[PDB]
Amino acid sequence: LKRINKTAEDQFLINFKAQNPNGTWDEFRNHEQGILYKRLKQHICNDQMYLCAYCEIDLDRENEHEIKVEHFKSKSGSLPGGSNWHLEWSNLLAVCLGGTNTGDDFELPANLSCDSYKSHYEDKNKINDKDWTGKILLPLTLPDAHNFFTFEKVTGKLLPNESYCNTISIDGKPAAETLSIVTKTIEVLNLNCSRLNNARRKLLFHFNNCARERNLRKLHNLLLQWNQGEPKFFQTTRDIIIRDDRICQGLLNGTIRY
Amino acid sequence: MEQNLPSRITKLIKKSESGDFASSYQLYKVFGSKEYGVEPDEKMSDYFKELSAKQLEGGQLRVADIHLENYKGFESLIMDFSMKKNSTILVGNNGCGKSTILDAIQKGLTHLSSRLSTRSHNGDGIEKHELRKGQNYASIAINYDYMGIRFPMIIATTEPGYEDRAKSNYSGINELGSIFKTAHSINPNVSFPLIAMYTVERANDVSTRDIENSEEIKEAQIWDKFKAYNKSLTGKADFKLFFRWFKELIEIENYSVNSKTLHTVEDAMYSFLPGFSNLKLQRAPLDLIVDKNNVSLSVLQLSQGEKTILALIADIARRLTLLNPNSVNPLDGTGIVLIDEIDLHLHPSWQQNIIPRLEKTFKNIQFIVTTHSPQVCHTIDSQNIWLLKNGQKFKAPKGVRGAISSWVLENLFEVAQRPPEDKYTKLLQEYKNLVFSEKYASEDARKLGATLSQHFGPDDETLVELKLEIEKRIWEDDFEK
Amino acid sequence: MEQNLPSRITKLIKKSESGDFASSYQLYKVFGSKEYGVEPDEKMSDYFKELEGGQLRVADIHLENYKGFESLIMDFSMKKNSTILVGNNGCGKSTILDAIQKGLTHLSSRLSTRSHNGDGIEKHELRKGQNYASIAINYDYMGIRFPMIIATTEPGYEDRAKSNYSGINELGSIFKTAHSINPNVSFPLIAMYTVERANDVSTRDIENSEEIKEAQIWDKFKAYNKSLTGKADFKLFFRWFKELIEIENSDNADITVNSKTLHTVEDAMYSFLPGFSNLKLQRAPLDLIVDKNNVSLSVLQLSQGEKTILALIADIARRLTLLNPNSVNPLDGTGIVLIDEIDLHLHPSWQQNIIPRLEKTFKNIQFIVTTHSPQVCHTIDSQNIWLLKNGQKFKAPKGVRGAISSWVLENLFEVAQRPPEDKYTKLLQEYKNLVFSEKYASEDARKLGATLSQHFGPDDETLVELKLEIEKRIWEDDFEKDQ
Ligand SMILES: Nc1ncnc2c1ncn2[C@@H]1O[C@H](COP(=O)(O)OP(=O)(O)OP(=O)(O)O)[C@@H](O)[C@H]1O
Ligand SMILES: Nc1ncnc2c1ncn2[C@@H]1O[C@H](COP(=O)(O)OP(=O)(O)OP(=O)(O)O)[C@@H](O)[C@H]1O
Ligand SMILES: [Zn+2]
Repeated sequence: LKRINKTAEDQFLINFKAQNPNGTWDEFRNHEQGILYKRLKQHICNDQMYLCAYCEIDLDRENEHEIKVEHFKSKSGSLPGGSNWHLEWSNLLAVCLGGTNTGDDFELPANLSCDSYKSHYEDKNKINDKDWTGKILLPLTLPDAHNFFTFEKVTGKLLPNESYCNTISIDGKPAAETLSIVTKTIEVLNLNCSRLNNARRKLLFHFNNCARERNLRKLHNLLLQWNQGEPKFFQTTRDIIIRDDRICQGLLNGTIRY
Repeated sequence: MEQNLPSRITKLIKKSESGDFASSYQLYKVFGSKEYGVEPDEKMSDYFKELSAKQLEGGQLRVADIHLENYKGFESLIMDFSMKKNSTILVGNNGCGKSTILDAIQKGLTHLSSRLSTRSHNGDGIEKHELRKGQNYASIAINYDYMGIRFPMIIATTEPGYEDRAKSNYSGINELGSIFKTAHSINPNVSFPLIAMYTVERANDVSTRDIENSEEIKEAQIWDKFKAYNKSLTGKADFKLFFRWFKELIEIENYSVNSKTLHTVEDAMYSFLPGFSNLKLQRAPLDLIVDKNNVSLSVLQLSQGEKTILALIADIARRLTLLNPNSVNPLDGTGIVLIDEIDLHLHPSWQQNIIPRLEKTFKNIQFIVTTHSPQVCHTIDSQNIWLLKNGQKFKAPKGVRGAISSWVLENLFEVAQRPPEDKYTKLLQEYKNLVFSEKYASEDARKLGATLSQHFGPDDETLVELKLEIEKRIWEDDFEK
Repeated sequence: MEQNLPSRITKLIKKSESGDFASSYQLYKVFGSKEYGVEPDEKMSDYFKELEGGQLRVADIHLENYKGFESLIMDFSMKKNSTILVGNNGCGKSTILDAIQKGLTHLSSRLSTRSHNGDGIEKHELRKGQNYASIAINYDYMGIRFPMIIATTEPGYEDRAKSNYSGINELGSIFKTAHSINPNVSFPLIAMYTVERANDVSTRDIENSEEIKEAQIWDKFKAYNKSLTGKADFKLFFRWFKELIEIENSDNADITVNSKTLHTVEDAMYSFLPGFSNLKLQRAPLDLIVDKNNVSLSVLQLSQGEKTILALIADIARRLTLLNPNSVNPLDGTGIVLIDEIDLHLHPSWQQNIIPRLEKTFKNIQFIVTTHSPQVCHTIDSQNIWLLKNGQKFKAPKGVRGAISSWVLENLFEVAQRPPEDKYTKLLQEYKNLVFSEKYASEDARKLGATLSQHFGPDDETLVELKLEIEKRIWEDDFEKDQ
């Protein structure tokens, strides 16, 4: 889920909170119209480089209607006088549509992923306490170089790991049981669904077609395109593929050079 | 002011005075009685109903929603059809229930047909065999849409010996029948809503074997508008009366009706059937003649798919021409045509064009249909494909229109793209495991790779990808040593 | 030469020391003037002329001016028992099957009770134009060819075609002689099932009490009573079920064996239908009750697919049960069972298992099924799939036994993977041509990409390749031109 860094507020989410202590998200959307909502979406997406926090896919840069904003701690869990979990600018994330367009509540659970299957899980197993912080990975406070995810090249699934899961701790939990946190993070959002396991398996196709030529220069060009900056879609899986190839790893650290 | 409030009445009646049909119907819903703040005045309400009778020009009788409780395998399922896309397709597994909804809609229309025809009898209720085992009541609540006013209808049956709870309030079908009867009264040349139903038994009617002996030619069938609904809400269609119709029209051809209706009906199957032209009758042995690519064949040995697609569109066109009076475009009227099992005796090159051809030929017709072949499915948007499963409705995944057959299978029909237990696909899975498991070329991957290469050839897509993987990994063993 | 034929003395010794059926069968003709008319003595053809495990299998066929075909030759396989003829709806697929029907009716006739006939080429079944028509069929029982030809002349041109119904009379004689030695001898399962299999099961036809009222006696030739018309006689199956259950009730009332056939027939049906168990007869107003997952339903309310499968399998199981008395495995026998449109009223999942399950439960049975659905085609080898296109035979490409439905659909059916007039496939092609060109990142390209991504989503497999290649081109072009 990468590691997204937020910069600062722009004194326009401050004024709305100042004029209205309690939080109702639909009130913010149905404000003086699109202006504030447009600019909040823009400023949120630019911090994420126009990518989704949960499932790394390319959000359209010229069509808002394909861009949605998801509250990490669900907006159904706000408590009067307890918290303001609708407008704090540390719970806002930019997410895709998740396999649905109108939210009819009659779409297949297996297809739904990224963000909507979070709500589906909450309804299905009746998660009363919407305090996901601690059980599902937060794409705002993770380590910047995570060895969490192993790319199973057979089916394209993202699977837990033994190493690096008993070393680092998240949300103050004991570091000896982060494996359960990662497994539930996979389960709640279904990063391992059909429409993403059959989309991450084609980056492997690209990486292996850029190696048919048996030319190390083309592989060099591929590495400097996939590991330069301005993250593109599915950047995490890109990094896993580069890290699982010993020729590539050797190229980036001396031995085996052109 | 006539002592009545002139504000809301004038707000909602200006379009009615202009000619809008919905506003007059809305007025004659509360003006006559006392249900809204309007006084119980019966002058303007009756004038409005009489005027609204003569305001229907272009509309569409369409089923909007259906609500079933304990009807046939369904505990509760509330459909919501489309008022913009004129095609709804139901998809699912045989056993979940699709003919249940089709039969419910047919039962609903069995009373509307009687209400619109000259008769006034009732249709059919819920039979004893159409109640769930260990259950006491059932309901077939259905609503309809004319030019824009909702019209309800409930057909419910309860066992007297257990409980008496449900009712049967037909209601709006009587009002619709009143509108159409008054429309006929003012002018007999007025279009009527078609109603049709086509079960899996359409095939068992097409035969010109002793028409004189069998039926429907030894009579004096008067060709009118009200009685065109004969056997319309049943299974097998009407081909013998079809042949009677050709006989009469061609023989009278020898004014304008012969040149118009016969030509249009011919063009229907001329467009649907690619290569069947120059229809004509046979007089001595009393059969039909078709010219398939300039060779003449009767209707007793044509292809079964051609037979079915002939009878289907032929019946639809015949009833549309009978229900409609003198008009330039007589196949563009209105109706609710239910066609169970559209993918019946058809080739995968016609299943991808059956629906667009139906919509381009008959424009303003609703086509609630059930299918079981993906090629039919991915010709229509996902918003109009229901995936009835385990007694509850799930809508089709996003982006079905213009998709591929394998994806439609996997993500909508719950069927694996490759065969599930074919020995070669299991060998393919074992090969795919061995390639990615850091154990290639250990005398057990090469034999299996050769075995799969001998069957699919060296050109199968997936095998080429595994070959790319093994080639790249054998590259790795070079520079690391 | 002669006197044991020193040229073939060893061959004659081999036939003498038969110890089998093939080596003791042709000896009848060998001692009955095989080479040329000589030595017609019946003593030689008494111990070398006068059967456990066989396969009455159609081997080939030849059609001349019958229906749309003008000349066509098939050769059905012998080791593997399946044939899945596929073709365009209109060119022809029922002509072959109806030809085998006209051929097999005479066999079923001449082995049922007596040698007679009843099917010949009709006038409407004649090629428009061409006068002479012939339907040649040749069987194979334990590796012996039995020819058979039918003929008909339109303007009395009794010169170009004749009907030599020979050899099949010999086959009928062999079967009848086998019956004479022992009545308990197995017979084939000549049967056909047209596109109207299940248009006989009805709730009123479950009630009955007014349709079949007679004293039908079950014999071996009962299976040949209306077995080639194109219907599954579910009513007679229901009668047989009622008789079996009532005799079981009589037996266990006298109690206060002979029922294993009922268990076998029910087990044949329970395998194909999933979760359907506890089949029982209702003596209360006459019905049949089927239990589906602890829910007791009736035949009247089963869906179309279950009705069709139940009718077909019940008919086949009943016929083989009658035809194979006192058999530890009654449902093996042999047959040339023909089925038309085995992909009718079936779910895509059920279609993927319809052929292997039939071939497993009924192993020694031939099927010449015809299919329109690609899902059925990718379960059997390509050497057994025969494509009928433009009145000729073309063999299917290799690699069909397991394959993606798209490949079979676009190679054996000549149908595009995507709709060819849909306004979201033309846009796909118009965008893909732009992507694989020098006008990438053009404004129209961006508009089309956005339009396609809004519909198919941003993770469709086709879209991912296009966006990756756009990234490739933008990286390569900008980096090189700046340098
Ligand atoms: N009264 C009932 N009692 C028990 N089971 C029932 C009852 N009514 C319906 N069912 C179950 O629900 C199923 C409904 O079958 P149905 O014919 O509606 O399937 P369908 O796929 O929608 O129709 P079709 O095959 O023609 O497309 C039955 O097969 C049966 O299993
Ligand atoms: N006497 C004839 N003259 C001309 N064409 C004929 C004649 N008899 C049959 N045909 C041809 O036979 C074709 C249709 O016959 P057929 O029933 O075999 O096709 P089919 O749809 O594949 O059958 P099925 O789907 O039931 O297996 C027509 O194209 C028709 O031209
Ligand atoms: Zn997403």
